[PDB]
Amino acid sequence: TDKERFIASLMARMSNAEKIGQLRLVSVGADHPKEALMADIRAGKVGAIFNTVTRPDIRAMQDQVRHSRLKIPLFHAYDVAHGHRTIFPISLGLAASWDPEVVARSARISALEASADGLDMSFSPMVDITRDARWGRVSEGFGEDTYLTSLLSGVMVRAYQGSNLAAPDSIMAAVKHFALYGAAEGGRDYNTVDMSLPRMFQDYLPPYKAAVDAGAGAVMVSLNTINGVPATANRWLLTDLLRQQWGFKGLTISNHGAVKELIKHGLAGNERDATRLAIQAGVDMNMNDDLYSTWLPKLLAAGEIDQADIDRACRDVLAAKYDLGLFADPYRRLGKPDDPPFDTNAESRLHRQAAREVAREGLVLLKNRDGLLPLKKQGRIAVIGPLAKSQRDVIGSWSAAGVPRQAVTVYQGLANAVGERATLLYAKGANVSGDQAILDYLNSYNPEVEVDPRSAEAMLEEALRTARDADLVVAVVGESQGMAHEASSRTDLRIPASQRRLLKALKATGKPLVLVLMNGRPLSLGWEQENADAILETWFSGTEGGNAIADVLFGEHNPSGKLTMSFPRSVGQVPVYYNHLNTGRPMDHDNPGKYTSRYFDEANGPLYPFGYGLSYTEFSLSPLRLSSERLARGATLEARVTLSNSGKRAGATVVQLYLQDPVASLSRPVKELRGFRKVMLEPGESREIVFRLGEADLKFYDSQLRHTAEPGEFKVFVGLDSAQTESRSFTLL
Amino acid sequence: TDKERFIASLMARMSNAEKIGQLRLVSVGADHPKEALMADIRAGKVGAIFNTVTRPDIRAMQDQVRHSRLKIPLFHAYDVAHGHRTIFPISLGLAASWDPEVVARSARISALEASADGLDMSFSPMVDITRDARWGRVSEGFGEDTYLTSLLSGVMVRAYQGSNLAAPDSIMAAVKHFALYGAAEGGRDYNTVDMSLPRMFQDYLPPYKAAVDAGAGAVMVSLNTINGVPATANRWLLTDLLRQQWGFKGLTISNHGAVKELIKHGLAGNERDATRLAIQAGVDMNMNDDLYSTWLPKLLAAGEIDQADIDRACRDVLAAKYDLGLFADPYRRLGKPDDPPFDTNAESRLHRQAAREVAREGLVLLKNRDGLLPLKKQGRIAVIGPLAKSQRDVIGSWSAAGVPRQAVTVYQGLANAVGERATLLYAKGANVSGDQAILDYLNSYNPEVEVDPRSAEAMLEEALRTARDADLVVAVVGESQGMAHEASSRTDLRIPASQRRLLKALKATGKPLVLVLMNGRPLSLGWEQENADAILETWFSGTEGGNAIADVLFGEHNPSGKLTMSFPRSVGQVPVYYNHLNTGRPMDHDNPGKYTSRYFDEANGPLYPFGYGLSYTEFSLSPLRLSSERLARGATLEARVTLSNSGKRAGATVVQLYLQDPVASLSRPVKELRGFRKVMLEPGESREIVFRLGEADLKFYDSQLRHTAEPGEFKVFVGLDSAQTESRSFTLL
Ligand SMILES: OC[C@H]1O[C@@H](O[C@H]2[C@H](O)[C@@H](O)[C@H](O)O[C@@H]2CO)[C@H](O)[C@@H](O)[C@H]1O
Ligand SMILES: OC[C@H]1O[C@@H](O[C@H]2[C@H](O)[C@@H](O)[C@H](O)O[C@@H]2CO)[C@H](O)[C@@H](O)[C@H]1O
Ligand SMILES: [Mg+2]
Ligand SMILES: [Mg+2]
Repeated sequence: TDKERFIASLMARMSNAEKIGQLRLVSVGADHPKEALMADIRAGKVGAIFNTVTRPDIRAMQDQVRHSRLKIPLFHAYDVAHGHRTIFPISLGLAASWDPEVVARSARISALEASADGLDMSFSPMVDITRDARWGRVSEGFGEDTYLTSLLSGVMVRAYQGSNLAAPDSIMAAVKHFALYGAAEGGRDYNTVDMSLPRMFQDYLPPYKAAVDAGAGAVMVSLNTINGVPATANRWLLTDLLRQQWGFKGLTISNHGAVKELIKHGLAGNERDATRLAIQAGVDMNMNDDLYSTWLPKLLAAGEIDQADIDRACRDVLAAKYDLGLFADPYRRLGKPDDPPFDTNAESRLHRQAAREVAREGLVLLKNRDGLLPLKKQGRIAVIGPLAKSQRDVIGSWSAAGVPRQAVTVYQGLANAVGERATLLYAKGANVSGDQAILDYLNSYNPEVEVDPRSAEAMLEEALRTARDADLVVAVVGESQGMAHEASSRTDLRIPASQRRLLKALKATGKPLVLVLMNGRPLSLGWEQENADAILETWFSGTEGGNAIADVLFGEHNPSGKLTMSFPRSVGQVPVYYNHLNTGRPMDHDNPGKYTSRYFDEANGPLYPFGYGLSYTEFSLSPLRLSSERLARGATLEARVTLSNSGKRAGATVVQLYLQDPVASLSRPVKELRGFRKVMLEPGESREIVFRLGEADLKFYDSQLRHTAEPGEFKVFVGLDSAQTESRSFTLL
Repeated sequence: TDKERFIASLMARMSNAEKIGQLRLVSVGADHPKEALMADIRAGKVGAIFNTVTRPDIRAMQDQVRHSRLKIPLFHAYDVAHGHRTIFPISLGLAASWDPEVVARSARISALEASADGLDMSFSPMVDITRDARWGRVSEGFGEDTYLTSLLSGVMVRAYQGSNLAAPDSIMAAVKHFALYGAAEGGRDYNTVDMSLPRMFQDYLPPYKAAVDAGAGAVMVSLNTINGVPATANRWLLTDLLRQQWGFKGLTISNHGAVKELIKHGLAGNERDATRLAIQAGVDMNMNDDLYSTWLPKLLAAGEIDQADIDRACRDVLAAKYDLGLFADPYRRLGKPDDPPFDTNAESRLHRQAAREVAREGLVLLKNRDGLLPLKKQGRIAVIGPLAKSQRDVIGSWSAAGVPRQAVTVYQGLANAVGERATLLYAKGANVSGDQAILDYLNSYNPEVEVDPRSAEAMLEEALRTARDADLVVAVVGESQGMAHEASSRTDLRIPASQRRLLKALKATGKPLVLVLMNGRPLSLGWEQENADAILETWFSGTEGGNAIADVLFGEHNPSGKLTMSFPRSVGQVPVYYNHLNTGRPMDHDNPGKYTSRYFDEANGPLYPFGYGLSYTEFSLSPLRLSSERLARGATLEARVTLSNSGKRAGATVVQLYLQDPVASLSRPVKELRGFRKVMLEPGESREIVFRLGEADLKFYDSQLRHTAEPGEFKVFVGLDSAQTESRSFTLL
């Protein structure tokens, strides 16, 4: 190609110093002061920047390139996870939309806004499967299902990169965290991951492959061990699998200080040996620790690495810059030199309509006793709890360049909706935690949690006076965003105790109690499901969160969100997930005995299963019908069902298709998602839903990692959640 | 060999019906009524019996063999886990002795008593590694450490089997549960086990190999999947590994209904296919479901199995009976035909001296503020709690033929110890649980828990009056044995709530509070460690438990037990174990960062670490000294330390040696136990302790299961627990 000629001609000009400079990815910080970094760019010693995110600041770096010998342009990256300046819901909330077009819209707008500020790359999407609700990074993924997360992984990559990676409104996707990062033992961040190869191939690796097959330009390597070998030093993972088996042609990027962390993992006794392990494993670009620039020349001179190791790494960096259009115009995302200056954070540069529409789709109605919701815009509404007026929490963790002061709180959304037609009464009620050690943690590094200095009792008495003066209570409760972030693993999945004390006292007033939950992970909600009159899961809903939440609470939008991760009854049940194996002694409704796979001291199964979520209307499914009883190899089967809105309000629901392979050479899950359809219906409307199934839906990795579909029975389940289904069978020939 | 000749000549005479009959293992019960079973034994349709446990009942079954054509004798098995009639501590408490001779004595007496009743075989030892405290079967193992569990696995097998399996006081060991059963996901019994091969080989499989290499005659196959394949159908596990790699020449026995359970696992669609999978995998003997007798003839005639499958399985049964001496004399464990009858449960047939001496060694002193223990035999002692007068709970789960009415309760042990020197005041204080659903579960089959009909409040007021009338309170609290048994997985590791309400009320009296804990698993003891004045862990200490516990509490025995399983701070930390990996971002207890592998909402690390346990005396260790800084291949290294009793009472402690391999081609544990010495010292005595290390101590399984020692640094740690050590390094050349 012209591309491989261009790259080979450029690399034939480069010294090893220049090639190694391309591998260096750095941020402005205590480790890399701005002026020292600018001098290094002028010297050709920097390949890319992260965490510089405004047009003037990015232009100033790109300007320094003109002073180097070869003038190779930088690329600029950032953590655009669920929004750049207009923040969408957290990924776990986006997944609850069950709508690839909603997810695509969030990614497209994110890319538009990030590229509008001069960024070329996001460290996104995060596509790690999560089965352990304790892990603080569950908020960054799409939940527990391999099918859904694989589909959304490909959608996010395509939406970011567009039809052309050189387009000024495109960014390159660096899919993360390769691999298995969300299986951390104990749900402790960065911890050991240990799993069988069949589980790895069938359940955990497919989302990364979906990103590679969608054309992701980059892969960000994870921080964890995989079966004893840190990903950063894992040649099987980064070379044999990612390059040789999957055919990935793009850029591998280390995580932050990950090469140096090989010493703490016990793979290397010094930085020189760590550098050798990372580059030979297949890590191209070294984030922040500068080990590559410090040690690659010495390693090469000693014969401890090959010239081909440097050349591979450099070619991948240059090829990413080529695809981004940066050799054609290094300023293609930076406008013209005499464009007038502007306010990066101007209102007119936000996308509030997209954020509000997307955030409505993710909200999950978990409980609604006797039609309490939707509320009428009238009377006296008490708005109570530490998350009601929180701008910092509504934008979530990994909020990129989001500005808390631009965010709509739940309180403000309700004020906007009711204008002068209803009276809102506010009381904080409790601090986010009553445990001072937890507040100390959450205010470590940055003051992110406002602490009311009053006693817990004084806050409670104020909230009880407010509730007593109202017709009903909207309690806005749950986690602060720093409880569901990197390194914030939890041993308790309940609402914090200070807030549960508040909820118990509010319940005792007899006022109708509506819970508006914010949180970044599944929560244990047994008391709430028994006592609250209605419960709306809002995740962290973003810059327009409070307006989208008010839209649902007042019935402008009929809640349509459904869970993509199972909600355990308690932390002592972890893990719970819907695509588990039967065991020899299943406990389910049809197997209720003592000598089954169960706990004895708590009810069994999730409180809310995968695919659960209610509506202000009711839906009906006709009987499931398959197009035949037998499926030949090479053929497709259809599964048909009619969905009807049998209630009085328009709304959407999600029709889910699951497969079981009840007899196989491995024990296969009791159900596995293999299709879904989100459908919006007016009252009395029907839609015929046709699912297609072929052999590709039926295959699995056996003990020898053969990817096989075995002849025999398959069971096809359809329903509006993973627990409320019916089945029909066919036979594969 | 005489055995091979004898078996070949017998099998050459046998029909396939006779060979298949040898594979059938059954119990008298609903499924096999006694008289029908006796007719089947006469017809040569039965190979062995389990759960028939008295000499007259066993002799009656062996008498039926005379009616079969070849008169092949039965063998008789039972679950003699930690005692037959004289019950020793549960295994987790036996392990806490750190004394292979104490563990061997428990096994030898168990074998003496079981063989005295006519039994030939125990389904024991249980050698599954346990890192998940929720699992109800942790009580049956030896804790979390591979070295210690492997050592005790071999000790148990040799103690059962003696110098000759034909000796009338020997029984055959059927080591269980092969394999990985204790790694059940979620700690739910029977659940999925999924792990890497390096973890399997390094940490989980060595105890089963130790039993094989100690000459175990039988292996009981587990109920769980291993990486998707049920053990019962796992040809890799039962044939490639157990026979071809490890050289096992004995008998494999299915678990209870395990062949039929291949249908529920989704490996088979019918009983015929389940039978085929089990026999071809390598399961010789079919427990209770009778699938082998029903289907093997049809499978053979269809060519779906080979004659060699039946012949392998039959040869292994005959070989077990040969080694048990049953072809030389089928009545060798059943006395003479005219022996007088006797009372099986006579006091004169118990071994109370041995039970008391053994039970003393496993008790673990967890806390002792200001030398409250040992108690003087004087004053007024309140004995309070639901476990104080419990005979059924002190003998534990898997109590075999133990008779609760023969057991010494904690109350009775204290009464025996003090005679008239002190006054005991009793109050039950609380029921074992306040939750009627849990009490109904525990009493669902048999009355196992006495439910005091009084209200919780009346029991508490009685206990508070009792405490006020006393000088100090001994609170006997924890789990009932049915909480730590097969299928009894727990979501909460605390003392039950009814009992914690009692403890808090007792604390508020200001009386000194001694907790005597009974339990079959690690418990979460944060409140207790803060508030109790002293804490003694007694596990379930067996038929003489109450006397052994009083021995420690009054200082006749200086506590010397040490934990063999880490005690988590809460269930939300599971798993916690001492031989974990460092990660790239380890948390430092002395300078603890946010961006480390940790929880934010609880203190980190176990409450009590592996190897922890206090004494009534003080011990000192001199500096660790290694015999050299460099170790040549094939040479031995010595690690020396002097232990001194620097206190005022005689006592024992356990000096533990740990190794770390800080740079390796896999991430290795922060430490691994590689030796120990239990040492009893009078005051002022000193012992030079010499550990020997060579290459075998330094090897590990790499990613490709190469089992070698890599040259480089090793760190040697010695101390009296896993957390408080001193360290020196050497280099392997
Ligand atoms: O630890 C906070 C610190 O993390 C750095 O590295 C991030 C990386 O940017 C991101 O893509 C990945 O998902 O997580 C890494 C942390 O595990 C960030 O670059 C830096 O800005 C901080 O956010
Ligand atoms: O389920 C209670 C039932 O278990 C049967 O099988 C036991 C087996 O005897 C024992 O060795 C093993 O460790 O556990 C199995 C259950 O998982 C017993 O045979 C029967 O007596 C009951 O105890
Ligand atoms: Mg099948
Ligand atoms: Mg080493």
